[PDB]
Amino acid sequence: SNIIKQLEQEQMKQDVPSFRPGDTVEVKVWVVEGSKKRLQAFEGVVIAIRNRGLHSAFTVRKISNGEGVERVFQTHSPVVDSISVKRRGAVRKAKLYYLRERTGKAARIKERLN
Amino acid sequence: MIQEQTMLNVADNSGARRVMCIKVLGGSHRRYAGVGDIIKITIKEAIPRGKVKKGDVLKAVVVRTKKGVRRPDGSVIRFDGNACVLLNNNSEQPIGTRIFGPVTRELRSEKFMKIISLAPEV
Amino acid sequence: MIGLVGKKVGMTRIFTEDGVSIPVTVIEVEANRVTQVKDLANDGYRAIQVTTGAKKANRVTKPEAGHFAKAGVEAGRGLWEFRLAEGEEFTVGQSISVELFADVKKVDVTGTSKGKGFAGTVKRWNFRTQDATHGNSLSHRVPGSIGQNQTPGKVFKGKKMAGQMGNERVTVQSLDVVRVDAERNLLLVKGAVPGATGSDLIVKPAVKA
Amino acid sequence: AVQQNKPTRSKRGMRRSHDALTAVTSLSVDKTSGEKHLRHHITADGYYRGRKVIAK
Amino acid sequence: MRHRKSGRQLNRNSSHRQAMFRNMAGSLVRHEIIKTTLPKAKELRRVVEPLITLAKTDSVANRRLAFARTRDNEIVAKLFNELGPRFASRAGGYTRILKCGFRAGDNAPMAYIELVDRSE
RNA sequence: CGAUGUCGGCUCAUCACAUCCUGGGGCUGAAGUAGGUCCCAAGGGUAUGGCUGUUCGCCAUUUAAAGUGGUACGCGAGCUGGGUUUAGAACGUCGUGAGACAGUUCGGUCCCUAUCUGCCGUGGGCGCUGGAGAACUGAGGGGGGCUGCUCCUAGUACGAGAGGACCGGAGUGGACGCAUCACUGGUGUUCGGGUUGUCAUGCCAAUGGCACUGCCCGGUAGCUAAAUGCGGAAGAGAUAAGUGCUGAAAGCAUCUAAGCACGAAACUUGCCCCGAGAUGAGUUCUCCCUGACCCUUUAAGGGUCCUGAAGGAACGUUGAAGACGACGACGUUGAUAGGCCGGGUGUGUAAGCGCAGCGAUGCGUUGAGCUAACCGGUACUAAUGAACCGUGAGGCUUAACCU
RNA sequence: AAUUCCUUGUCGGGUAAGUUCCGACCUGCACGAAUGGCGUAAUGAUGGCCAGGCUGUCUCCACCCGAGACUCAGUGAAAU
RNA sequence: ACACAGGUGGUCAGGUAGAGAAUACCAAGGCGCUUGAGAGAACUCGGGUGAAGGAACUAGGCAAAAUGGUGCCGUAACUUC
RNA sequence: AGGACCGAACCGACUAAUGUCGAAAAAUUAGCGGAUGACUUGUGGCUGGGGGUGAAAGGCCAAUCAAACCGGGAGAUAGCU
Repeated sequence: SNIIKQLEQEQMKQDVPSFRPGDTVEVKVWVVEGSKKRLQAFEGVVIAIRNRGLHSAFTVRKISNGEGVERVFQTHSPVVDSISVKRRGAVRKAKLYYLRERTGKAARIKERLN
Repeated sequence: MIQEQTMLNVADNSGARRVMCIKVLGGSHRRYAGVGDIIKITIKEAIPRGKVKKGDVLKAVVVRTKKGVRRPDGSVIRFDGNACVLLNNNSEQPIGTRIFGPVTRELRSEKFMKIISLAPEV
Repeated sequence: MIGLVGKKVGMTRIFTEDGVSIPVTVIEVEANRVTQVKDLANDGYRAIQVTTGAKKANRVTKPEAGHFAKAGVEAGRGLWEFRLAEGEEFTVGQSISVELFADVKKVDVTGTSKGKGFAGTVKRWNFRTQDATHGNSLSHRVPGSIGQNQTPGKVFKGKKMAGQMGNERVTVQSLDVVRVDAERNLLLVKGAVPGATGSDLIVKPAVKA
Repeated sequence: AVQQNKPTRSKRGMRRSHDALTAVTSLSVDKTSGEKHLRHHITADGYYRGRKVIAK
Repeated sequence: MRHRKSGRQLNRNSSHRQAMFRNMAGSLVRHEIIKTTLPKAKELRRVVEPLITLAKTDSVANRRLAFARTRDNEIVAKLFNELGPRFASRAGGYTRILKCGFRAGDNAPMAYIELVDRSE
């Protein structure tokens, strides 16, 4: 809709680096602890990307000190601050859910390297 | 998304391995327990010489759910297993000492400063 | 006090500074204009009749046209009305805008719910399903007993059964207004109002507070 | 699941009240051939709004 | 409750459904005019018309699609050669629907469907 | 006894008050907290499992509370068939035996397309007094009414101390209900792709058919929840139990007989929905029609010719509207539906061709190719001009005002 | 106990909780030796019970694909 | 009793894959089952899928889901060996 | 070798669902048991009603069984409706 869309691009952020599923990403979060407005990091591979304009959002899986944690992220959310790609993976499927039932050597993805 | 009969995992060296949720606490006819909830659990699998033993019935708080949680932004944090922290069946005060895995920011309610003081993540 | 007559335009969300993703309904509210004003002199109650939008010459009837002509305001599809509260006043033709809400805190939305059509009890009244196993026969989702026996020997009026869900002039209350943009006639509320995008909605100030 | 008393003539008359089958009560004459046909229907011969479409 | 949905079930399981349209496809092209029940006709448009759009641009790739769909070597020949150029100008609306009456035995509302050109 | 299907469970409930919880009070062997007991009060709420055919009961764990009964020990033309309550068989026991036992044990067909009442929805006809179109008032009816916990007042009042408030204010919960897809997901046999077997398109290549969509992977629109908003109320009137003021009868005393004031989730409102078939059929605004003539038991009469208005209906395109009707939008003066163009979305580097490799295959061309329902536009196609229904100024009496 | 009315006997195990189950106890209402007693590998569309797996059985149901149900046309019953 | 989803002995019996007369796809050959057209409500029958949990269901894991093939490895109590 | 194992034809009929004025007066769909034997089947024979036959249920004996069907005693008798 003319209404909605004009209204949409109002909040849609611009400086979003392009990336594809399977690309290892570093994400910075505006986490706040009462007063301490910190900028915590979070690095896991991207396993799915949703492109719905202002509602676009991706998700990353990180195997940290224990077991897997799948955290989605509203792309244009102010809570996320920075997005740096670290390694561009070479997969050939939009959604990588199948990573869930595998771990370690059984998991490691390829490298795209162009 | 924990409820009765759910079979969780212990998030600390408390003395057990695997447990079972026999009762959600708080409110009549409560259906589900999530990250910040206290549940009555029995013990289904103890560690040979732990501080507890198979067949005990004590309160516990879950810390991770496969169902995940939701923040004021719309994001969610789905873990890969259902994990809980044991408590004394009389006065909460976590039993174990060291806690494995991360937990969540939505657990600080002042009566768990012991917990978040131990969490190695989030 | 008197509200306006917007239109459901879709649903969106507003990212606050902290990231609180307030889901909002975008209700376009054109400049409603007064056509007829009623008074205690004739009708015993004081109220104003408004309109919005526009019709087509080939679809605007003779009776309708004359009524508008009496007010000199172009035919806007529909003719709603609002009871006054005696603390105000109005004159014919006034192109009232969304300016009213730019000062309220909470408002109330009225509209026609989605037409689910003929719907069974499980969906209409959340009746609990019968066991779909253990020998159950042909009665997996039927209502189940609806009376007692010879003593009352009849079905009590008001009994919940299957029928038509929807098209009800439902009303939500206490909805928080998020932001108001007069620029393109935008009333942004927090919540989820009744109707299908493109269906008219009556908004007015929250009563309870 | 059966009637108790046998319904009378009066009743089935009332039941059959709405079974009236109204006729077309509307006939369209072609602007060119001057034939009777249903609105938005090619003529029996095969013309339509002046045109000779069916060719048969 | 099919709100906002689209398509037509036509009392036919899908495999059976896509079957006839493919068969009904060539027939509409092989003869350039056919008789059929109206509801079907309205639906047939949503298939054959887009097919013509395909043929407009001749290409080894397209030809294969025209064979992938409609599984007809002949219609492909009838396409890309005659129907392609003839409709070069028109933007859509490659078909016409005419109400013709009711089928004898079962009062099915027949209707004619024919290509817009239909003129030698 | 020419048939009233009988326990329990599931489902759906509805009423009573002899009230489990929540509300308001009196007394106390009531300090406070927590209770005992009695009075008023039926609005709302009023468990999850283990064991048993179980009602019951016991136990484990909760909860503000896990009420007591009536309703053919509610409810089989709604389900179940465990129990009981046939025919088989065995144990104990009784009997010489055939057999027998609220003694036991294993197994053992539960039919019915709804005429009427009722009830949930939704239409047609006519009435509403000339007709038509919209908008309402509003009698009356219905829905909803639950409550925890934490914090503040305040570790204050009380109290040896331990413990630990009333009143009042704020936040956050559980259960129930309503609305909605923005977010998270489900589905998504009309979208993309991988792949087994086999058949066919002359063969390669490339595709299609069938095998539960062949098996699978993801997936738009819708729909939907576990997802996301909001709701219960505050206030007012009249009271119950109860507390009172003044105050005689009865020089006193006394809440009462005069008079006056307080006082609960109950009652009437307040909030939401239906609703003028409310025949007591209401009100407002606007629109349309103001021609001749015979007959007669000359009567709110019958009849003929010429006109048929507003509007409606029918037909077609149709819809987040829909079982059918109905309801909303559109009908060339057009964006109503399909298609087309562009974009989005999804799937994941098509085909063809060149190169390396013995080959399977990889690489470049290429984030290409293909895209359902989605968004913005575009009359290319289809929504034909007319005809059909509907009239030609609207009774009598009386009164108040204009002639 | 396929047998025990009392009886859900008492004790132990299994379960957060076990009138069923498994092991003992003898107080055998009213077991008992070819109307056989007591064991028993294997077998069994056999009775009871527990555990792993798996799952819409269930919390609590949602969506979708088809065949009826619904409408139009032809034919056209029945119990009562 | 019917142009009725039932019952009726023997004989012949190709290709591909497959242990196979199973089964999947075909050949020869023979059929689309003698009411159809629309719509795409509740509800019923057959089906498919399903977040988290996983027998809490229930008289009872009834029903479904699930396991499923060839070859090598390995395999207890008990036993009439 | 086997009243041996697995599993089609064949034979049988444990469970669930549908059906119940049914497609059918006992079947269907999906799974279940046996499957070289006390097996199963075609054709023709023999046994007849207080009799037959029975791996025994009072089971079967032409949709009929604690005494078949058809005709006759016979208009049995009916303190009952």
